[PDB]
Amino acid sequence: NQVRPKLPLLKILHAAGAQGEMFTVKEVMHYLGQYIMVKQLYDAAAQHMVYCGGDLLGELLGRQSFSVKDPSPLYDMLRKNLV
Amino acid sequence: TSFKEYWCLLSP
Repeated sequence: NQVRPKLPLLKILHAAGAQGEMFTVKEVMHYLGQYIMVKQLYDAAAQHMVYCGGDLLGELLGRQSFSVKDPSPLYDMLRKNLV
Repeated sequence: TSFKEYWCLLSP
C-alpha cells in the first residue's frame, strides 16, 4: 500500500536515486539504506552507528546519530512523514 | 560485518 512522503524525505529519496511521488514503506527503507551507503554517513568502524547531524538526514530525524540495532528513531520519522 | 548486512537485519 502506497504513501506520499513529505517534502524533506522526498528530496532525500530522490537523492538516493528513487523516482516518483508515492512510495511504499518497503521502497522507502531501501532508498534510506541506499542513501546512507552512498553518503558514507555510517561510522567506518562501528558500521551499525550512523552519524547524520551534518546532513539533511539529521534534521529530518531530529537527531545527530542513531544505531540500526535500535531503529526506533526511524519509526518516529516514518510515522510523521509518510501520509 | 558491514553496514549493508546490518541494514537488512531490519524488516521493510
